[PDB]
Amino acid sequence: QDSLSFGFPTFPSDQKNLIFQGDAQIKNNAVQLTKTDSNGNPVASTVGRILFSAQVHLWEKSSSRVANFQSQFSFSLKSPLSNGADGIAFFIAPPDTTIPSGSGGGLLGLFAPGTAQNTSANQVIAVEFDTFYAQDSNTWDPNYPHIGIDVNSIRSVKTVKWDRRDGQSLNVLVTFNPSTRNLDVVATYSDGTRYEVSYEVDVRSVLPEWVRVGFSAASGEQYQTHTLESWSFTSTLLYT
Amino acid sequence: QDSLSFGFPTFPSDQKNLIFQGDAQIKNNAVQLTKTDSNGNPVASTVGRILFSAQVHLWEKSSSRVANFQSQFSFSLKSPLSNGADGIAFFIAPPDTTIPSGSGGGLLGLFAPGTAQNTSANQVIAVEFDTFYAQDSNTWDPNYPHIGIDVNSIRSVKTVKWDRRDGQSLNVLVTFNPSTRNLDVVATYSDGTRYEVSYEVDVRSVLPEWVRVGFSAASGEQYQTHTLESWSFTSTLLYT
Ligand SMILES: CC(=O)N[C@H]1[C@H](O[C@H]2[C@@H](O)[C@H](O)[C@@H](CO)O[C@@H]2O)O[C@H](CO)[C@@H](O)[C@@H]1O
Ligand SMILES: CC(=O)N[C@H]1[C@H](O[C@H]2[C@@H](O)[C@H](O)[C@@H](CO)O[C@@H]2O)O[C@H](CO)[C@@H](O)[C@@H]1O
Ligand SMILES: [Ca+2]
Ligand SMILES: [Ca+2]
Ligand SMILES: [Mn+2]
Ligand SMILES: [Mn+2]
Repeated sequence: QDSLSFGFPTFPSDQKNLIFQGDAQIKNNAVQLTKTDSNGNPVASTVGRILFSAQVHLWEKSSSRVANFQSQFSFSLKSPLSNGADGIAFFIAPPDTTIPSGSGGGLLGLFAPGTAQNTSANQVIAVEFDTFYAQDSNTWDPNYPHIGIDVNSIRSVKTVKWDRRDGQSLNVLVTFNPSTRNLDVVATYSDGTRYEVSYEVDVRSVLPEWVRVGFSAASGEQYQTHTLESWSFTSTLLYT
Repeated sequence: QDSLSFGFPTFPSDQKNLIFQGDAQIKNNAVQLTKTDSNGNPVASTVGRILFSAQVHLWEKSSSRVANFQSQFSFSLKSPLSNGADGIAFFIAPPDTTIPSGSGGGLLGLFAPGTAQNTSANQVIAVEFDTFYAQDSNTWDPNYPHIGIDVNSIRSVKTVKWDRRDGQSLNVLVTFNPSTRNLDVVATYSDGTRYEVSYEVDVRSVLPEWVRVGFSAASGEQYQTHTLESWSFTSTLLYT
């Protein structure tokens, strides 16, 4: 299970409970979601994701319970370019999820090209930190960097303007309260600059009872590293 | 991960994070470790174990840390016989652990006959609730039902007298404090009767850095049900 929690203050190379997909790997005690060269610089055309191995019991039909969960994490982005891409996302998906074919670039390793905006063809809730929004390729994006809540589509149901700061860690808290059905996101830089975005969603009508949680990141023609530095998660089924 | 916790107030049929070995199965919201017939009556010659799927980081060589862990659980045993057998154990072992050939009966599904008392041939720490002690077959046991702490051998490094009570739940708390290296066990029945036993052990010299935790039970010629009713576990790496 009814409750599960785990904490990664850092990421040592000897991991046993993480599923690595695509180009994701541990380097310097952090997870590098997207590929880097020998010298450690970001490269184009790369997708990577990680999922915790134990499944999370998000809701239980037999008892009408739904989980209250909280995910706290920190990440930093670095790039030689003034317009690094494409972004990183915390996501919740069915357990057998895998990287969809062609999901690189602005699709963030989460959606397939042909169905990226079809809410009926996907099962995913994600919180994206999107740094690239050129309207010729990312047609669904507002025209500025942003944090968005994605419910079955790369076109966010709610966004807030955000500032990308090269090399600075962003601390994020994502919480879901089954009582109010509010998924709240609070992100802050060390100087106190804060961003907040929230959305009401009934997770029961979007995702199965059991899910896996993790992170995804991608770079298409433009690039930057997507470094996940720490991550804590706790979930508890509650009756509301 | 450095920290992991999970809680099973009950065990609904739909499980995803448990590894079932032998005859173990969920019935009536509890784990029946040993086989029961259609009526729910115990049968002879059965062994069953469950393990939590995620691996636990017990200690870390690179940082000299060792985990503080606590395992709380309740179980009940029932048998129409006057000498129900053989017992249930909470155990910690390497991740790839499987039921040893011939480990039924008094070996509790934990040891192989040929090496059951050879401390160099095993890697297991277990807390046993042993109800069968006939000196002619269970030659390593004291002559009364007992709680025992087993370190790489079925011959307990320590035992205390215990009373088997048919159909009554026993609540147990097992804790390990890495600073004192004490493994403490406290068990109570609902009328307040209490049993306590402690042992000092450096888990680093017995077990590998990553392990799995779970329960094992067996019945040989004599039998009884071994029903695990609830279980919560928490582990966190500490500087020591
Ligand atoms: C070379 C490459 O990886 N192309 C992927 C492409 O990337 C697009 C766009 O989506 C990105 O936002 C920008 C900046 O990195 O680069 C390209 O213009 O996205 C496709 C999905 O729409 C992927 O299938 C391609 O792999
Ligand atoms: C029939 C059977 O399962 N025999 C197992 C045997 O069981 C012994 C003893 O260990 C038990 O304590 C008692 C009470 O149940 O029954 C028999 O006397 O134990 C062997 C290991 O010592 C197993 O290999 C046998 O499978
Ligand atoms: Ca984008
Ligand atoms: Ca015995
Ligand atoms: Mn976007
Ligand atoms: Mn014994």
